[PDB]
Amino acid sequence: KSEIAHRFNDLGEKHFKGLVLVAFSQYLQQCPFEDHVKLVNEVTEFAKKCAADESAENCDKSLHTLFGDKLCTVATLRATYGELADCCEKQEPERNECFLTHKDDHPNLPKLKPEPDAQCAAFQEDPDKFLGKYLYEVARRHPYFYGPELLFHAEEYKADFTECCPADDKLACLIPKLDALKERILLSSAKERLKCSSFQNFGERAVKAWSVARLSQKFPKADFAEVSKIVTDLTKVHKECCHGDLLECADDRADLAKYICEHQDSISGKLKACCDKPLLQKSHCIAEVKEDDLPSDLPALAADFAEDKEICKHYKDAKDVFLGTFLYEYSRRHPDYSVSLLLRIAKTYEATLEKCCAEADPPACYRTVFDQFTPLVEEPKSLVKKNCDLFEEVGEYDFQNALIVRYTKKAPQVSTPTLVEIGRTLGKVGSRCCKLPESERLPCSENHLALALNRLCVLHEKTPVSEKITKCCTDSLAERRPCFSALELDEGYVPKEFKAETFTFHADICTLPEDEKQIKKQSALAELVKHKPKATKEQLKTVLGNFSAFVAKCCGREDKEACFAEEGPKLVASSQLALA
Ligand SMILES: COc1ccc2cc([C@H](C)C(=O)O)ccc2c1
Ligand SMILES: COc1ccc2cc([C@H](C)C(=O)O)ccc2c1
Repeated sequence: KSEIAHRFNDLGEKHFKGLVLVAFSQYLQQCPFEDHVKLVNEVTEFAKKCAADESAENCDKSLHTLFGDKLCTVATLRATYGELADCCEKQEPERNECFLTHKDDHPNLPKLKPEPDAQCAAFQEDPDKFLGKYLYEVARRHPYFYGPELLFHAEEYKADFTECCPADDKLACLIPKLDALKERILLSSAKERLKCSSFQNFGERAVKAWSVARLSQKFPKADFAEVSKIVTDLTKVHKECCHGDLLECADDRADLAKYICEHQDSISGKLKACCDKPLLQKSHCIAEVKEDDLPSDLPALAADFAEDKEICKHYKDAKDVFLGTFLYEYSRRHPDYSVSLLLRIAKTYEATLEKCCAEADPPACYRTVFDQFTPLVEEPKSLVKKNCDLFEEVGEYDFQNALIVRYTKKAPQVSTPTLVEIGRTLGKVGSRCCKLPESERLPCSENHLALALNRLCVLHEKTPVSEKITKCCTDSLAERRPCFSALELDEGYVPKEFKAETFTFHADICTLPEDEKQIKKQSALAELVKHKPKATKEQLKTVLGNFSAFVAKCCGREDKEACFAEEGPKLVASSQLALA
C-alpha cells in the first residue's frame, strides 16, 4: 500500500532511521554527516505522515523513488559526485542501478582511530548523534556492509562506550574493545562483499548453491525441504541488501529469524541459545551459529547417487533438484570441507553425469563417480598443511612477507598498497585457521581465502591492471582459489625502473606503532619484488632482514637522521646486488 508506512510500522522509528542512515552513507560516501542526518529526518517525517494517512500524495511511490528522490535533492551533488548527477536524470530502477555502480569500494578515507577522551566527551553530550556518526563512518567505508548487522555492531559499540567512559583507566578498557570490533567489522564486511560480488558476477543460482552447501554443513539434521526454504529466503534477504533495499532486507531478515526459531527442533539444537535473545542478537547469533552434530542416521549415498540405474532419467528430468539434493547430502556430512571444495565436488558430480549418461552404458560409467572427488580433496588439504607448517615456523609477519612476495610475483602490476593489504589479509588466514583443531583448518582456510581473494577482485574491478587477475576473478567462483594458487611469476613483466627514494628511510618511521612500521617495510618489500621480480623468496627475506636491522639501529640512535642518512644509501645499493 504505502511501502514506506509499512516498513516504518514493521521496523519502528529507531531501526527505520538506522537503516535509512546506512543506505544514504553507502550511496553517498563523501557527504558531510550533517546532510545525511538531515536527509534522514526528512524521509522519516514523510514516513510518519504516510503511516497516519496512507492515502496522502506520494505515499504510494516505491521506496527507491522516494530515497532516490531524496538523494538527488542533496546540494553540490555535481561538485561532490559529478559522476552521480547523471543517475538523477534517470527513472527507477535505472536510477538505482546507476547509483549502485557508482559505489566506491576503496574510497580510501581516514582510518577510524579511537580518540577515547574526545569520544567519551562527544558520547556523553549526545549519545544518538555519536552512534549515528558511527553508522555513517562505517557504512560509507563499506558501501556493501550487511545493513542490519551494522545496527547490531553499533549496539556493541554503544555497550563499549557505556562500559568504558565511567571506567577507571579509560583507554585500556576501551582501546582493546574498539580494535576487536574493528576486526569484526572488517571480517563481517568481507563476508558480505563476497555475497554481493557473487550476486553481481555469477548470479543467484551460484549464490544459492553456495548457501545450500554452507547451510547443510551447519544444519546437518534439517531435512532438504527445510534447507531449501531457508536458503530461498536468505538469498532473497541478501539480494535485497546487495541491491540497496535495506528496509525490506531487514524486515525479511526478521521474518526469517522468526521462521527459524519456530522450527529449531527440525533445524538445529544449536539454535536454542540464539533463540532466547533479542531481535538483533538473535539474527546475528543465527547468522554466526556453529555447526550441529551429525545425525546418526545419515544415509549411505552410493545407492541413489552411484548405483541406481535411473540416475540419467532422474538427472535429465530435473537437474537442479537432483543436483541440489546431492549437494545437500554431501555437504551435510562434510563440515570438514570448505564450501568451495563442496561446490567443486558438485560440479564434478554433475560433469560426470553429463558425460556418462551420454555414453552407451551410463551405469558402468557413473559407478566410480565418488572416486573422482579424491584428488579434489587432497589438493587443498596439502596446500593448507604446507602453509600452516610455514606459518607456525616463521610467525605472522614473515608469513605475510612470503605472501606479499608470492602475490607481487603473480601480479606485479597491482599497486603496492593493495599487494600489501592483500598479503597481510592472506597471512591473517594463517593466524586464525592454523591454530584450530586439525579437521577445522581446511574449511576455515579456504572460506577465509575466498573473502580475501574477492577483496582483491573487487579492488581489481575498480582499477584493472592485470589480465591474469581478470581471468581468475571472472572464470568460476568455485575455481577462484585454485586459479590464483596456480599463477606464477608473470613472465611478461618488465621490471619496474629502480628509484632510490622508494627504498630510502628516515627517522619519522621511528614513532609509528609496530603495525604501521611493518606496512612501511612490507611496502618496500613489494617494491623490491617489482624492481627485481626474479629474486627468490630467500634472497628477499635476507635483504629485508637487513632493512629491518638498519631501521632498528637508526631509530635507536642519538642522532636518528644522520644514522639513516649515512647508512641508508650504502644498504640501498648493496641490497640490489643480493637480489640478482
Ligand atoms: C543446484 O546445483 C548447482 C548450481 C549452481 C552451481 C554453481 C557452482 C559454482 C559457484 C560456479 O562457478 O558457478 C557450483 C555448484 C553448483 C551447483
Ligand atoms: C592456512 O593458511 C593459508 C594462508 C594463506 C594462503 C594463501 C594461498 C594462496 C591462495 C596462494 O596463492 O597460494 C593458499 C593457501 C593459504 C593458506
